[PDB]
Amino acid sequence: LSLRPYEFWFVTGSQHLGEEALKQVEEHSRIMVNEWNRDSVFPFPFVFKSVVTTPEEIRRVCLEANASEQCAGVVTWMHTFSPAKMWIGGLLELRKPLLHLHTQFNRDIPWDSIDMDFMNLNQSAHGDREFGFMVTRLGMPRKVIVGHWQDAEVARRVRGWAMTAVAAAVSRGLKVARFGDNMRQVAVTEGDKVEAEARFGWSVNGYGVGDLAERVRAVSEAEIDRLIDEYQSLYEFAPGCEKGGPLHDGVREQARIELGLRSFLEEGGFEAFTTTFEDLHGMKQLPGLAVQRLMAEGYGFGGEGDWKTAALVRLMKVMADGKGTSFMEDYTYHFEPGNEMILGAHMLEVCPTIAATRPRIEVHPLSIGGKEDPARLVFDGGEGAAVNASLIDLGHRFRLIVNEVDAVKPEHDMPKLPVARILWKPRPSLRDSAEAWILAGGAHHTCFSFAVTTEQLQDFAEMAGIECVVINEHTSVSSFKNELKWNEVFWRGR
Amino acid sequence: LSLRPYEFWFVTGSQHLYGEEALKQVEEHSRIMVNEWNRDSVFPFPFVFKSVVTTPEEIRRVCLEANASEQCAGVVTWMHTFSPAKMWIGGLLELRKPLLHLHTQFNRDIPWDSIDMDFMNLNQSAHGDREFGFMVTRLGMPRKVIVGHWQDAEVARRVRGWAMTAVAAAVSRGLKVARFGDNMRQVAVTEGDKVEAEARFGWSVNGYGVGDLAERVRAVSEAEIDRLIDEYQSLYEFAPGCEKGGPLHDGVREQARIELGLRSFLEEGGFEAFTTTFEDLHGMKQLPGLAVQRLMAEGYGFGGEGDWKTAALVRLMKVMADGKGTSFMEDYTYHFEPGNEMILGAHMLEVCPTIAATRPRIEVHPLSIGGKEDPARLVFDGGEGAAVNASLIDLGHRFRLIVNEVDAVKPEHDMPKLPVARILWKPRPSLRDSAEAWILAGGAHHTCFSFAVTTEQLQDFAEMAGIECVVINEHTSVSSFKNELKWNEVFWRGR
Amino acid sequence: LSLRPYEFWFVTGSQHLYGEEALKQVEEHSRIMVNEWNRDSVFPFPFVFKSVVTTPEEIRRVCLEANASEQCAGVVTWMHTFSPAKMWIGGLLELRKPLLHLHTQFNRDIPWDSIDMDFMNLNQSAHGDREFGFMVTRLGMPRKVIVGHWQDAEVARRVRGWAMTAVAAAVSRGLKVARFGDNMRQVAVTEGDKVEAEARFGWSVNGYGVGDLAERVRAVSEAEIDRLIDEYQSLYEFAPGCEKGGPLHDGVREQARIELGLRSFLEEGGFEAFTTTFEDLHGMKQLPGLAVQRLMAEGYGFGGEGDWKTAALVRLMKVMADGKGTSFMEDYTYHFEPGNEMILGAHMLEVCPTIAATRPRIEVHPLSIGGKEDPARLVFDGGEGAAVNASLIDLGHRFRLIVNEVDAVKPEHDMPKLPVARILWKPRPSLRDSAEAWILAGGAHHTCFSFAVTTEQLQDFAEMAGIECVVINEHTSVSSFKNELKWNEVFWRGR
Ligand SMILES: [Mn+2]
Ligand SMILES: [Mn+2]
Ligand SMILES: [Mn+2]
Ligand SMILES: [Mn+2]
Repeated sequence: LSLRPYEFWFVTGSQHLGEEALKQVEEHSRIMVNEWNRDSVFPFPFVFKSVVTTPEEIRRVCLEANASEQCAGVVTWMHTFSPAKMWIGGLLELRKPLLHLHTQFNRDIPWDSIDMDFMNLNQSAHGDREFGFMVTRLGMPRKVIVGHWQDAEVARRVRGWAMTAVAAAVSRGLKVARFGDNMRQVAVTEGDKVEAEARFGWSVNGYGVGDLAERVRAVSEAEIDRLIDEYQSLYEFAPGCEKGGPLHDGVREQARIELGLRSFLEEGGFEAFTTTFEDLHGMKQLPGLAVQRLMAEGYGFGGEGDWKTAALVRLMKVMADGKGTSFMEDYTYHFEPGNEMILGAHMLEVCPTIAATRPRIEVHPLSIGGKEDPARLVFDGGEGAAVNASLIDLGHRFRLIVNEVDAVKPEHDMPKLPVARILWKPRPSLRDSAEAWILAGGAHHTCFSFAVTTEQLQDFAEMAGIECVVINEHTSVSSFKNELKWNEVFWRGR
Repeated sequence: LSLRPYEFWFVTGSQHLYGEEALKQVEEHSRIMVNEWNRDSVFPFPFVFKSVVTTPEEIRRVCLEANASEQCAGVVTWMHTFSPAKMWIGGLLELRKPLLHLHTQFNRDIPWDSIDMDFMNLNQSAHGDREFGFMVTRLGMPRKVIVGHWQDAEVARRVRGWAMTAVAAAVSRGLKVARFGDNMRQVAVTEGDKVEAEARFGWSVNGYGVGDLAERVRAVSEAEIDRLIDEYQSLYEFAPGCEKGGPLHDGVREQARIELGLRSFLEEGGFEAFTTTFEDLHGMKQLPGLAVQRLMAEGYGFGGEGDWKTAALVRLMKVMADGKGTSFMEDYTYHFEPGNEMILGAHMLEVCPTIAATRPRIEVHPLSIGGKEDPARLVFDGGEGAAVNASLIDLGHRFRLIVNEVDAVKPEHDMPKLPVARILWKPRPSLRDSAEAWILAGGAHHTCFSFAVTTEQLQDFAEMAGIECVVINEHTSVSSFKNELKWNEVFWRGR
Repeated sequence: LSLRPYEFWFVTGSQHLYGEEALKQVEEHSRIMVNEWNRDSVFPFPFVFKSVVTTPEEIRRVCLEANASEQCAGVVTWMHTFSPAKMWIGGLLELRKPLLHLHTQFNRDIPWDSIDMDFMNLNQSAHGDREFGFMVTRLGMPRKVIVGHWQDAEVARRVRGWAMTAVAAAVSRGLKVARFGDNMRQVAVTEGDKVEAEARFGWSVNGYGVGDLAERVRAVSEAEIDRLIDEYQSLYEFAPGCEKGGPLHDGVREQARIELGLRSFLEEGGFEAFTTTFEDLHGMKQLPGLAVQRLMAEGYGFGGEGDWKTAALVRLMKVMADGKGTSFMEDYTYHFEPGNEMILGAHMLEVCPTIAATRPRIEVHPLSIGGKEDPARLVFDGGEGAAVNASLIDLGHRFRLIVNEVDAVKPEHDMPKLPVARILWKPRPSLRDSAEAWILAGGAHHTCFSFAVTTEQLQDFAEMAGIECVVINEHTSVSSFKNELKWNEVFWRGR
């Protein structure tokens, strides 16, 4: 699932206090931007925009940055002193993520060269502080990275942020197609699409399942054959799911459902969607392998109408570069002292991008939805550092909840388990993470990711103006409880 | 649509200072009072007297009982004597039922002749009801306060007004709403938080696939269509081509189908309101039209394009109105004729016949919207008189109830080309100002219009549900209204 | 001082999506769990299985029953399966009983061989509980959350600790406090708002003149004194002068007289806590002393000088402590010996013998304070080990519970000229920092000292009551703590 050619504008501040210094500032910036496009750490193209010098110049490049659908964020560096009142109109206008790069062109103080002319020119030490003030003063969410522009860690911090900014750009235009209403009587998948569209840009809208049913009925048995070809190209088949076997019908249906979905979603420029098993009129099966393959392509998905998680999965997939990110649900607990684990799955819908094992197409009965035995990819999830993120609506506001977890390889086979699954050990413990999660009103539905950092989901939440609360090795429940209370008083009316 | 046999618990507060005999005389007064009110037997909901409360345990048990009692629509509290109000804290903190504080007195007049420390000791409501007043205000509880002698008629009118609001509230707490399809796509004001709504009003709002209604209408007996088309004929004129064997009696048949499949679903689930969306009618011959208007008539809430907020409100307001003169309504177009400025309200089809001046007429007309077969609908002219046009919207953090007082006017000219039931109103204070105030209140295009709900009832409901009620009437000026929106915003946030 | 036969309601949530037999599996899992938890007299409060709740009406019924039940001290909810939480909103909104969300699972371990969707459909708590977790948070209602397998020992300890908090909470709800006299004049911290206290904690705090007490103390017969003296002899050492036919014994007997009058008065009114004031002892021979220590040992709350908050807090903490290691206490003087900094805790007379390490000794000594006759009191050395020192103060707009974690220490040195029961502790983290943190928090000089009540139980009680709980322990930094106070203040305002 293709991105738009997303670029970050490097904006360098000065004022007027000569043209010769202004051109030294300019080449410094261009050099920095040119060597960033050639450092393999920096994930999207940086564009030198201007040395900005005047209010009208600051405001123009900020207006330009809003209108530029390809501008994902703006990186500001005050090379010289840049009297920050000049910046007010621009910053008031800026609505693209902001990195304040607090840097210096030169790394070391030239101890014998150090003169008033050098100092007059390389002023960021204070020029970035005066800008710091102005951005803090207007209450604006921004990223602040301090270091020499060549620094390896600066590089790593800047790209982590850049992935987040790209996730936010996709967020601004993000169209979510829901095929059915929320699973009846369910609270946490409910919330305010208007707030969500105001807060995150998400477009979330209902299509009757009729409208998907209609477009699955319109797929050629020919085009199903092309896709089965490419299923044989990718996936193991369970005895009876390969060509001719008694269950391959089921696989064909999911290939049908898959291609009807891709058609609907590609037509409407949707990057995420939800289904609801409670409403499967005109569908042979609850979508499963179809969804699993669409998530792998880079599509957000949420079960039982869960547009928040659907959107969250697309965004985190954008943050992760497509890798090791799935829709996820906490299905059961392994409480063994010393080996406490959560088994994470869904009815069918786990993205193969988290798979440790080569995915296998299987067909098994699924009571839930009263439809035909769904085909689905079955795998063991990978191992290592991951985040389990839920975005809930508290009514007045959204709260992003991120749990740091360690996914573990199953030691034991689960041969009667018909769904792809992942085992994780939540930090700081099952007992404590689950408790902090529940107190935070974390959903059952999460986006799980091996490739999104805590810092990225925090930066995303900063960009969107929502609370993000993190459960990890350092979380204690008493301290967490208090952080919820204090965040609440900060975040109400914001 | 039957109400539960809702009742109203009279609770009379006293202490022990005065004795057991005073407490019997207090019980007697209270029973005479409840008994007179019930004899005047026209009012649909009885007052059930609940023995005199004198202890925190007594106060607390009745308030727990009242909470459990599905019949209990509200509690009417009266301090006959000083009933020291700290006693009431346990009860008041338990009470989740609409409270009326009836600030009354058994005798009307100071019996100047005989008035002695015995009478002053027994007829203490003057201070008793104030002591209780402080306590209810201190706990930040919403209550109605009706002051006057219990036999006063304005007391009767205010209490009955409130009781109808209390019963509407009670319907609200259990209110189940079926949604056939999602909101009309890209629409804002019909969108909202169903969890906030359930928490705040008790409405259960859950979506059923349109297929779930289509399956139910496919099952509707070609025969039972026939038995209903018989009821149609009995009630409603048929437009030429729509009656008996005419080339559009199918349209009417297909609405009787939908009417019976809708009612099957809604009766099965105990649903007292529903929503349809023209954007999702897979398995339907027509957008429910005649079907929906009939269902509104017998008391169902309805909202179009998945508008559950208005569906619930149409339901609540229909219950407040005693089933009468209450409809789902949309502002469709304006008459801007200076001195004759009016709003024409309709919907594509779904206008309740309970607001009809002219006997409704089954007609079938094309409807582009939805790309389905020519829907049958009842067409009629709305009544006239004082009415309320009420929107309930989701500001994101809380709900706002917006009531515009309007005057529905008998139409001067015919709208013979207009295939939908319709109504004209002049909104107070003016079209210019109401519509401006309405827009600044962010009022929906979807409303419940009612000839029978008072402003005071919708305020009373808002107070009961702890939501802002903004009212646009003859006294509204936009400068003030704006300020009141700003000051209300600061009071209502996180409540 | 007997408790109601309090019980905890285990409520299991499911629905219908897996069938009526999957519901029987759930019901049988929960019955096992409840039976297993009741099995031994492990605990004075049983768990009661409440049939699985699967509908809004079921969930509302059990929460309404829970509230109405005087025996039900708390509800323990567990989502065995997905139990869509909109169903729970109506229920949760009614529940004014301590909620513990037990996030558990019937099986400890994933049965790796057999785990199939029959199993993943039934043991879904991993998500069931989170969906419920969201609803409870969303309603912002206070709850304990305990994760862990139901047979896990840590789970049992926590559930037992919370259970004791909830019973204390239940006692708080009907807690009746008698004040014999008003606040000590000009004292601030013992002052507060009895109305806010009733609303937030459930305490009925009311003033008797001491005449009421003296009167009842006078009506005590010389024979009831004689029988209680005989009980004193069996329990306590009499100091030389204090035994029958000693010159001081009359002082003891007058304490015996006060103990009997007080007990009569307190039992008559169902009072479980009381206050005296040395400033108002008209009709009394002595400041109540031995009598008060005795009444505290029986489980009564006491606060001196009209301190009803502490009195109530002492009753609550005694219930939490299961009547053990819990007294009214005051900070009397400081040992500032560097390396050996400790607080000497006492009161004029009123220290509960339940914190006694040594056999309490009836002593008669002069007491200037109140200008009455040489009161008899139990004198003893407080126990040693981990303890909490709790002040509940009124900040004006809300209560604040302050808990200092201390280490009671055996006195190295005799204090043979100190006529009062006393205890030493080392306040955590240091005398320097605890006293500073305590002063910044406005901690009272009057505390409930307890060997048995844990920081988490009081924190749990605070959660329950919706008041700030501030804890000073080994982890406390005075800089961090002043910020926690500012931030707490902002949250707790208007709540
Ligand atoms: Mn799910
Ligand atoms: Mn909301
Ligand atoms: Mn409409
Ligand atoms: Mn004292």
